[PDB]
Amino acid sequence: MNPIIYTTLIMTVMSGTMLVMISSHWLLIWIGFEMNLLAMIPVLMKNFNPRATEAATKYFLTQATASMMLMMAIIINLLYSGQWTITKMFNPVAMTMMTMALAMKLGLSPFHFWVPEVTQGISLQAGLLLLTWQKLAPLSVLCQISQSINPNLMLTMAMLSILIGGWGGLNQTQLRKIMAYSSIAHMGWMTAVLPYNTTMTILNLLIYITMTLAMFMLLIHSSATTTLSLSHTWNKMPVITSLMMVTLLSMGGLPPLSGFMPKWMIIQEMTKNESIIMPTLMAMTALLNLYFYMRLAYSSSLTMFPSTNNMKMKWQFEHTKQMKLLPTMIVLSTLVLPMTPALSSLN
Amino acid sequence: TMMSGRPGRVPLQFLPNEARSLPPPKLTDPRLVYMGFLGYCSGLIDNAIRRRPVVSAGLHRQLLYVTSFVFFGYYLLKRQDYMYALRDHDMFAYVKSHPEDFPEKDKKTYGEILEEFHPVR
Amino acid sequence: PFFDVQKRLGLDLDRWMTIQSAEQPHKIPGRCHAFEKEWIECAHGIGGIRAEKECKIEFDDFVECLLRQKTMKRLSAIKRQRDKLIKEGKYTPPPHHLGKEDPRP
Amino acid sequence: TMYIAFILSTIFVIGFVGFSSKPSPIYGGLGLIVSGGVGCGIVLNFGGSFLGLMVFLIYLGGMLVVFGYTTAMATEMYPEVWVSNKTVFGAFVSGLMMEFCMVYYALKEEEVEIIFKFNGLGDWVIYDTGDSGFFSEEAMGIAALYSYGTWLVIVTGWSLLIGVVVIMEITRG
Amino acid sequence: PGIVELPTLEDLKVQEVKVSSSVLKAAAHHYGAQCDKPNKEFMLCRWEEKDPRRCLEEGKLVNQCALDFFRQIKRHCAEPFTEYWTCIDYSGLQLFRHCRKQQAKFDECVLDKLGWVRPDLGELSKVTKVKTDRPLPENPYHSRARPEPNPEAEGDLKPAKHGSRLFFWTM
Amino acid sequence: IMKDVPDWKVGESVFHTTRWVTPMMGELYGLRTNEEILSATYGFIWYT
Amino acid sequence: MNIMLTLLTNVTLASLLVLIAFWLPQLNAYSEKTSPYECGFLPFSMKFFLVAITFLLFDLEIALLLPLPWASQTNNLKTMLTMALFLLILLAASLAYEWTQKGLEW
Amino acid sequence: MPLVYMNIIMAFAIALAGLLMYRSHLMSSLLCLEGMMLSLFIMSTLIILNTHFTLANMMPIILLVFAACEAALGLSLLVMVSNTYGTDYVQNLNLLQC
Amino acid sequence: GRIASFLKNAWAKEPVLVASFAIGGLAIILPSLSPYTNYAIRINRATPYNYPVPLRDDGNMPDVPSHPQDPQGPSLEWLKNL
Repeated sequence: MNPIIYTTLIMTVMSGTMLVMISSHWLLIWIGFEMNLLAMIPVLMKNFNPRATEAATKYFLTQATASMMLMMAIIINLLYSGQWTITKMFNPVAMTMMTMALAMKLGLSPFHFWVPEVTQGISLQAGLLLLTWQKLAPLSVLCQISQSINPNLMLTMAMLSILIGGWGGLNQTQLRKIMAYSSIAHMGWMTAVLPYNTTMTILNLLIYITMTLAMFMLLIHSSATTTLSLSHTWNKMPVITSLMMVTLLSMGGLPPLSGFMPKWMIIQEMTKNESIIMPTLMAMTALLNLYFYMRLAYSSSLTMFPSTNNMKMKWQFEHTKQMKLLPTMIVLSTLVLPMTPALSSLN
Repeated sequence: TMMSGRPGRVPLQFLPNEARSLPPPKLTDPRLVYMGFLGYCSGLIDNAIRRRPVVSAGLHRQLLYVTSFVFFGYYLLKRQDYMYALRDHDMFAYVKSHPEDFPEKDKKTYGEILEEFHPVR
Repeated sequence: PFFDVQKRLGLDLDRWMTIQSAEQPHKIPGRCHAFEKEWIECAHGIGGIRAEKECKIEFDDFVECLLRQKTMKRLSAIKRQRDKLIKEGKYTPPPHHLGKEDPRP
Repeated sequence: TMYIAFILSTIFVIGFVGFSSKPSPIYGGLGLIVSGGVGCGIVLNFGGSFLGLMVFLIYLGGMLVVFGYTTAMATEMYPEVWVSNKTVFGAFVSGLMMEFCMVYYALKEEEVEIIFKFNGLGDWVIYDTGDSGFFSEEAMGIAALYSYGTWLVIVTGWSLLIGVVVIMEITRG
Repeated sequence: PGIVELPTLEDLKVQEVKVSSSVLKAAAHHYGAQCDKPNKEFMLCRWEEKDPRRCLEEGKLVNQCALDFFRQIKRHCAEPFTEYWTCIDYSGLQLFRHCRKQQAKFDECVLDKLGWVRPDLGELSKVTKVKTDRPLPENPYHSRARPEPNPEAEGDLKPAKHGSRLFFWTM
Repeated sequence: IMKDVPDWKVGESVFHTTRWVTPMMGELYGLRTNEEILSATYGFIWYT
Repeated sequence: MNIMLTLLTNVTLASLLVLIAFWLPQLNAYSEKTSPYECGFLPFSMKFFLVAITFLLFDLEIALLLPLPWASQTNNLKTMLTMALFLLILLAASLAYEWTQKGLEW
Repeated sequence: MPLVYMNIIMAFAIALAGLLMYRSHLMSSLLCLEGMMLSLFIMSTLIILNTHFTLANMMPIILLVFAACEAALGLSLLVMVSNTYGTDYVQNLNLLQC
Repeated sequence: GRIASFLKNAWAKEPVLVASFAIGGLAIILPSLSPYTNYAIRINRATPYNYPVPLRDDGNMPDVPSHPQDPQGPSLEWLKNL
């Protein structure tokens, strides 16, 4: 793909998300989602591969169904209210259908199935975009309609997302699939507090974005897609895998790392709303995410796997590409817990 | 949504004019110092990743890291203080405007109240 | 994250089509223009929480204008009773309702 | 002919069952052309002449013709009708039966309620008594897109152009 | 709720102007010019009261004045008017252009006998003032009392009592 | 027709407001002959 | 009812002619050509589909260009003219992209 | 709601059911997806016309355009998949798992 | 100079495109540089699609025409001349 064309497509994806976050008309939000899908498929298939084509097809099918259901819900709300503004939906059935569609766009379980497959099929850059930027628009729409969101349905979807993400991550060996299942679990965490406090969802989203950016960039820098390929990294660049260990521990949420902030604040808000069983189960299930993070950390840096003879040649050469944001992202995703009172800025 | 829909909130405004009535965060604020520390750590990590001397390579680079972190942190802290002041102001105003919903319980001394003694045996 | 850049920059990009009481081309009125106007004017700045209860009557009448569910129910009841009476021979539709009498201009 | 719109809507549902039974693509495409033509008839009955011809000219005329184009060039299927192998036949019959049950519960029982409330009264009631004078409300409003909906025009045009770009990038191999 | 108030059939019975559309169109321009005041008053009523049950009488005056307008035509310009509307009647679109010769005949007689001058282009389309005596409706929409607004703002901002009182943070 | 019907306020408004509401096709031609209904609904559309 | 009548009459006439051309002419006995359709066994070239997708998109843009005759009556003539020219320029740009890049191969 | 609205919504439901329950050809799924777009067009058109939402008569056209764009996308993906595998069978898309 | 040769070469080789660019270009530049565009706007506004709803006379509206056809009010004489 010509670089100019690629930049235009990336800007089109961004513009679709911006339209979703800028519009006050339901039709324009749906238009933004459609633009996102249209400009996302080629980005997913930048590197032409049969697996890439399969991932693109599955992604298109899921997002198309989601958009159909979203527009149907919009039309039903128009029928029962004669309103186009993105406010309190005035029809319960439309609300349910829209919730289903937006959850499918996010990847919340039981609409999680496509996320690991598509993530594995696409490249690490496309995976980064899919798991960070594509999560913004549906979350924005959900935040705007949080008042009308049925707490029971959303909580069920979020809890199932956490459970399924942990379980799936336990069994995976491919780094991309592990990242995808962890993303499912983190999206469950994000959407759990959506009915209660949207600002906490924004906080968790920002922390998740920083962590996933750091992790994906470290994977790209190490050019590893499997546990063993990442294991070989210690011989060449120990710094990268050690920083990966730190980021993985943050993703687990172990204090005093940044990952504790979102879980801590989420539990705070849920307990304020007299919900005690749900957050307890949420943390206890996030322990599984911690387990597969720890396994990856073991293989990567905490222990040393055998290497190959050809590594000697790679030792001589140095990485030419430089990801400018990576250091700042690592710092912001590891050491920011002393800065929780900055939560107010989000409000 | 809490204060996201406050009346009179100019959209996409980082710091409203009313925030200036609040004291500015001191340039020696410990939170700002921690921000600068984070910037320096970012510089060190950047040096480490690029296989250059961690504590000496690109002193200008590390300086810019620290300056950017402190500079953005100052306004971040100012906004945080503004939002917390908004919280306190609105809460106090609501309590004042709704006295019946926030009554003053009778203040009784411990000699008057009766607390059951639970012996530890 | 509804970044209301429209209101910040004072630019209308989609607010024209948000409601049917807004200015439509050639001043063509909406079917329920009056009801929607009443509902919006009632619920202006009072908050969604208060609007849901305080302006309930306006929105109820607005929905009745939009879908005519209760009106249809009443008309259907009238039709059912009329047909029942016809079956028993207890009612005779008047000639003007039968079309015998010519309509007014 | 007072219930013509209801008859058309039922035929629309029948065609939707026909193509939703996932038959041989060629037979399905027809199940969609028929339903599309019916839907255009319904829209015309409500007075949307321009929108009725829109689906006929674009959806049926172009969108479904390019769909048929693909089915014809990539033909790797054994032709079968909606009343063929039980996988399609049973689905078609069951869909028709569900629709007929809805119809009976809708006409015999005035206030039919499955997930939404429905009234058995003829749709002619919902029509509003009004005069537009020397106007075509549909046409005037749609033409207002160039005057009122400049933003919509911009976004839709950019989407179309980027769609051409995306199609080429995808189908370059 | 309440019982819909509907006027009795007797009070809405008015002598109707039993002419064809072509007949009306032929005399449309003169009808507007001669019967401007009663027509404009009725339009103002329906556009302020916004209820057909309040301007019924004004509608009667429009019909009566319209009848008088045609009564003068019959007694002064009967034959030329018949030629005019018959020609317009033939055209499917009732085009004025196809009957300009007949129009000139009707306009000429009406100018001579009745003194009526056909309004020029863009004259019946001008918004006119109407000095009605009917009081301006105080609540034409019959709107209910609007709810009281929420308390608006307050006095000045002051620093948080103890800063961000978030768990262990002291600032 | 519905005098016998219990608890039937004849001509009772279905809207709470007393504002004039333009009648729907059913509210005018509901009990008219089917031909008249067909005319008042589809005459203009079907006239070509 | 008139347009519906026209459609019905045309369809019925065509179907009747198809009847008298598919079943009536084959009634006449013409022996039997005991000749089997000897078959003993795919050009899915993009050269065809490309012509189809591009047509779909250009037809979509044409759909947006249809309301133009009524849009000329708007008072905001400048804005309408600018938007119409914008849509036409985008059509030309799409054509140019395909022409300049590897497209219009038909 | 009038029975016509019920029928159109039921048509959307049926098309959705057919789309979600694949059989063999991915082409059939795309047909169901486009059918749903048609049903949404009809529903929105009727709603806008009845409400006399003059300024919103352009909504169905925009929906139609974007609908056919996303279809152009689906077809392009289908031919890529068919050219790679040989058929448009949904079962062919099996390399990616879980 | 160099541009002039390019135009001659373009018209020699691809005259159809050269004409298309010229016609399209004029169809953009000429509208702004035309006085009848202002008239075209006025004609569209002049056309009385809907009824001119009368206003209640308050005694302080001299300009507004309270009569069928007298000097007060807008004039379409400009169009008649056109």
